[PDB]
Amino acid sequence: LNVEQSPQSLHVQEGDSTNFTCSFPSSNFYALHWYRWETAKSPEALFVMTLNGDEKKKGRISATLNTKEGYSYLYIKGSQPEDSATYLCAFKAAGNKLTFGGGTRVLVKPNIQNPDPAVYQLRDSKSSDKSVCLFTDFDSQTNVSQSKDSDVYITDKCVLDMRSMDFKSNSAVAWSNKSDFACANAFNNSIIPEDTFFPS
Amino acid sequence: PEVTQTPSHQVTQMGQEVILRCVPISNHLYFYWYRQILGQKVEFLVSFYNNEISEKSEIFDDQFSVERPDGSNFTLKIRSTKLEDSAMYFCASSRLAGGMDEQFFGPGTRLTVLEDLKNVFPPEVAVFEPSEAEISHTQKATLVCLATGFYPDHVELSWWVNGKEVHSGVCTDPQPLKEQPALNDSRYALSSRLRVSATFWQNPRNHFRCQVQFYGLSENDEWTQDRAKPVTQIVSAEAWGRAD
Repeated sequence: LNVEQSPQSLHVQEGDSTNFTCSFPSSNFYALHWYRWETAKSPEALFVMTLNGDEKKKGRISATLNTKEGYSYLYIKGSQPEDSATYLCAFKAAGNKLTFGGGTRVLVKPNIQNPDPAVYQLRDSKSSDKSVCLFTDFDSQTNVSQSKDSDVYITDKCVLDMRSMDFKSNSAVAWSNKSDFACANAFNNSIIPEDTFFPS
Repeated sequence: PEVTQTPSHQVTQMGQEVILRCVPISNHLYFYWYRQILGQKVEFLVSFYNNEISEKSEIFDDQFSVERPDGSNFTLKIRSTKLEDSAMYFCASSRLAGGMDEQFFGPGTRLTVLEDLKNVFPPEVAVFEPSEAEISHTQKATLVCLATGFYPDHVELSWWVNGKEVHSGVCTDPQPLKEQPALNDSRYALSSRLRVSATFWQNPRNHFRCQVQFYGLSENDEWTQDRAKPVTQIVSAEAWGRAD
């Protein structure tokens, strides 16, 4: 009936390890399934566990099974970008159906090499007078806060990885309908690095 | 081998019939449907084996039905959609139904059920060219795509370089933002970045494009408004590389 997962949300730096738990009924236990569900991908099956005291491994990911006490530990060794996902545990009793826990959402913060924080203004490719502000190349200590102003739009940070040079970078975009708006004040509500480049 | 489902998203008006399609793993005998309402747990709907239902939940009411029309396809029908049917629908399959049998999941179909279709609008899409300051500072070049004014919120944004979809150097906001948070039918905005080397951007024959697959109305959907029917469609914007 009830499958619990905790912590529900965890942040981990790339290269660091983490673990979390799943609790399920000991009565009528047949199997435990673990999945890694990455954003807009198929939930990936990691392993099925049936034997008490067992430990299974899939690469850097491992899990344990306690059928008596009704719990499992999931371990992530040396977290990598692809490990950013919701980890779902699901219990099978005699029937075909799986009963799911609410998941553990894992955010693996990237290792940013040589951070060079900067706020750039980009102009529309088309003949319009539109522009966007791009805050980029800041390390994982920086949080991008929302705009205090309703007419100022600020996205959350996302990490891209240029495979042509094995380079990773964070960025957030800001834009505003306001005629007086400027890229120099766009991210004012965020604690940004002291040395952030504001081109002239 | 993988379980497949198409489309990734579907929009329907409440009360209409929806058919969701799946391709189980070819040599699997057990097929399943699960759903997940946003912020809730993935929940069992039905399992199927040897041309008949195997097990079904309470959620699999009078409105639901399953079909196995041939040896390759597997379908879930929702006779009359409710607002509460908005969810990610997953199809799964397993070789057998033993304790050690893995249930392999498809990528899901996200179904959005709307009370009315009058507030449905496709996005505007614009491509923003890399800043010369970034090019000179980093020897890198970031393009920004902005999809705006669309409703509902579950679009698919992609980048196309020289007519080929790219994934390297891309990151898209995992969720759109509300242009008017205080409104319940607020239009949405979504952004993405594509970063390339300065040398690549400076080649005037490199062609960049941002494409947004919008999910909206179908041919069957009735439309009595003056504006263009907001059908499922692709909206794009482009930019060519620049030497100077």
